[PDB]
Amino acid sequence: TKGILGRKIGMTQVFGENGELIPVTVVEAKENVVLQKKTVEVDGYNAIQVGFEDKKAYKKDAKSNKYANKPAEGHAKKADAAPKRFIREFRNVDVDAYEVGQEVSVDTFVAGDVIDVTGVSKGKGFQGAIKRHGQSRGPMSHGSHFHRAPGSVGMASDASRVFKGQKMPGRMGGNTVTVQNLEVVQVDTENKVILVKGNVPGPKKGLVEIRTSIK
Amino acid sequence: MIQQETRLKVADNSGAREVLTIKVLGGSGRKTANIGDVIVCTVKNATPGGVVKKGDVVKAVIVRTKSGVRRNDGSYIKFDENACVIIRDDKGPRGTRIFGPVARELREGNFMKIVSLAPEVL
Amino acid sequence: AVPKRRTSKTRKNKRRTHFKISVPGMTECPNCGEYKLSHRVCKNCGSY
Amino acid sequence: YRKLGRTSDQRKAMLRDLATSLIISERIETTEARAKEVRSVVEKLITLGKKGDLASRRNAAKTLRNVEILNEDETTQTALQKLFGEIAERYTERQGGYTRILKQGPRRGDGAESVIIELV
Amino acid sequence: TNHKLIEAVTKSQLRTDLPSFRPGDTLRVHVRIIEGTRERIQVFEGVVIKRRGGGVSETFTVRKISSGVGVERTFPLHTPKIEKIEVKRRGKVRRAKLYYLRSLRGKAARIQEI
RNA sequence: UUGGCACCUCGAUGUCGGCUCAUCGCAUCCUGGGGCUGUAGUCGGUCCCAAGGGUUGGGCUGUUCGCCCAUUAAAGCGGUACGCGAGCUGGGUUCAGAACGUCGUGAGACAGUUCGGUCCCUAUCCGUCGUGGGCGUAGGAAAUUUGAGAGGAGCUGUCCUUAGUACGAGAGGACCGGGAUGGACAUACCUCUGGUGUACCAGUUGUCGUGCCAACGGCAUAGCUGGGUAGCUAUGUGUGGACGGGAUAAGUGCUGAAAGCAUCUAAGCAUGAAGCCCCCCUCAAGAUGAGAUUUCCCAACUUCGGUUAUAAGAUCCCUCAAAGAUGAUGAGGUUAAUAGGUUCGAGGUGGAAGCAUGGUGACAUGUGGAGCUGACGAAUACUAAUCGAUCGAAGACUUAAU
Repeated sequence: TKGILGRKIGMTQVFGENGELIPVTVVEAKENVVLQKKTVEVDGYNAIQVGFEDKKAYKKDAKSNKYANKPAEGHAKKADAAPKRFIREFRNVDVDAYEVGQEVSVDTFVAGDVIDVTGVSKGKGFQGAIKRHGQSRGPMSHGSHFHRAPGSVGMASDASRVFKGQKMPGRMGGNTVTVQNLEVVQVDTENKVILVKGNVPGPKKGLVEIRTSIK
Repeated sequence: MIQQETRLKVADNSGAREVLTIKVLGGSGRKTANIGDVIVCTVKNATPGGVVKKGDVVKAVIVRTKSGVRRNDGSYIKFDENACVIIRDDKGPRGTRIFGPVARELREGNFMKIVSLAPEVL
Repeated sequence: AVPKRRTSKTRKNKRRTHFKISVPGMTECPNCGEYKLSHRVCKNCGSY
Repeated sequence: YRKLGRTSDQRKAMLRDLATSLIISERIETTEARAKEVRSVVEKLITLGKKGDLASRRNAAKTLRNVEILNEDETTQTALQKLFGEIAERYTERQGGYTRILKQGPRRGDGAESVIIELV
Repeated sequence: TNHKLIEAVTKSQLRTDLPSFRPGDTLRVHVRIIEGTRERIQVFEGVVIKRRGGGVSETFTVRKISSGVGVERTFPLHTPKIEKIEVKRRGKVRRAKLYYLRSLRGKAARIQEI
């Protein structure tokens, strides 16, 4: 139950009972609609899909993504809706609720719900082994020429190859990751925000997936 | 942050003036300590007389780190030196004349005797 | 450090199949002149 | 901001000598990255000229080099006097802009994107 | 509207009771301490060393010398566990961060009035 | 392991330890489950099952080793060219110097000491870590997904209750349960604490310059010094391991013959572990078996050979960053807020210049939270995202239902 889409606004803090400071990630979970209901009788699995942030309609000479194209008009026309930038399926929800076209508002969560927040990472670029992985660097003095290299990559001639999973350098990367068992502390209905306790992955104005905890 | 081989002032009349840490007891691999953490330590500068003497290996609790502790209300506390009280392996001290301010965060570590023998606790 | 084997004529030509070059902008200058590079102002033989 | 392949002082000295010469001749030919960066320099320096008070006269001389223009009828004004006197009178109604960048072809020795930056 | 959301959501938890001070000023912070017994209030008189970044995360820092041992103490400015702040004495400083007092002890760490 | 043998390598298979990075066995060091006990309890002992995960920091020695101080739930044992030097050090040792002991008439020698003593390589292929292009997936597109599979995770202490109960003469002291918290680790993030912050602010030394005063400017590591936004960051904040299902190991049984009995097994039927399979987290239709859903697009010329154009859709190009080596990715491209500028902020610095007053002065005070402010926020078309160009489908047969 209880999935929603938003985007990271930033990070603040809130005081609670007996003055306890608790860190807070403001998520603007605005203008989410139920956009297609999926059934096991048609697809094999039960889910809805929620479109998050509406963008401008079809324009003939459109050269960028903020004007929808003709497949995204007709897809968001089968629901009485505007075309959305982000579209995600939620299959933990109950499919027998959520009529197609429902504005799934921000007051589906109450202060104190446990949730999972899914987002991409920041993305750091090409990084080395002691930054991409938590590797111990070599000594910076005493004659050494090994500082921030990876170490040995194998054994000599039994295993005359490098095994995969070696943890070599490359792209640190914005990949999807969930932080689990976060709390909702404050739902502002008029501002359409959620204050989730802690930090969620991604940069600012990113995209989150707040759904309830499977644990 | 108090690790192995940090010199700490000794904050009572247990017989020691300076002490250096051997290990931070607790778990395995435990690197640092703050207020309320018991450390095992050898005294380096000792008062002539008293109880402990130079080269004894004593257990002792951290009071008032220089990199102090954070509280639940988002409050902080920091001190100008690292100090230390030699204890007597039941969370009770050796001396009766504990010097200097003690952080509040060792009331909940059952060091109530160290609090009562101290000046104003903050 | 050194190549253990020579590369053949076949393996060399498979490597440099992406060693190419692209055709440039080539937009007409509607006032006067020949083709200008796209989004550029002309200098010679054109009125952009 | 861009580093332009130079040190913090080599970039600073390059960027205020390139902004002074775009006050002298009012259109100069540079590379594309060096014109993206002197764009924000000279537009912040015409903003000081539209003020015209003594406090920002002192601030435009932080940047401008001591270059003397030979004007018509053999009269000589400095680049500080020409900034508050001629450019400041041209753009006293306009709320921004003050420059444009017209791209050109690559150079011969490099593939450096030539650019005319003008003063509009 | 991005920009109001940091402000308009955390606005109802910011305070208004607090006086106006700056670094150099002597304060009497009336922090309240709640153990399992009662809601006792302890006063912390010190000199403001630091006031940093704004919002509901405004944070000040006062400095006291207790038993020959200097004590830094740092509060969120809008926390509901400061019952009262009194400005005891003003101070003539010329910095915003008074970190040089950490190495000055005794009469050398003296800050004038007004 | 010490050897034995002399098979590979002397037109070179180059170095003992240590470091970095590991990986694999189980004859198990800790944690899991059992049997027996000369097991009261608490502790143990011994044996069996089990590799999931974990398995410290110092002192001395070049040391492997070993001793020792501290800890720890435990500080496992081995294999991988006594793992790993085209990854690193070079202390150890086979180099030239020199010295002692000893031996030799001697030159010298020892495998005895002692001091000193150059560590080459731009990665072709395989392999690995990332990342694009091509083509295929029987129309072409846009979007959401299924998961065949693969990978990651997996550790554990302490305390409180049960309960001073069971047990015990006492001393002591439980299982089972419940709860609290940690350590180590792995992640995400910059709100806090901090770090950095070389186009931010201020102070200040020397010298040169802007005619001079005053204000500035250059150089002196950014001249130094005090701070500091954005961003990146941990030592800072957050979470995580869990449960819970199946099937089992050792074991424990029930029923039950064969063999009138007995019998855990033969037929049956149970129960039983950090293990196994899920559960959890990622990645995944190049999953050539190329999956599925939703939406969009629909051509004629024409030995239809192909061409001409094009659809939906893209792309070139241009403005950019939440992205990045590149390119990809994402935000935009005038019906435009994409970037700059401008305007207003936020935060930062701490009171600008000029003027006035006071002081003989150095300087103070007022004007005035003043000026200034790189990346942050909002507004604004002022400037630039021009005109353009390129690519892109026409839906094959076969049979079966209809």
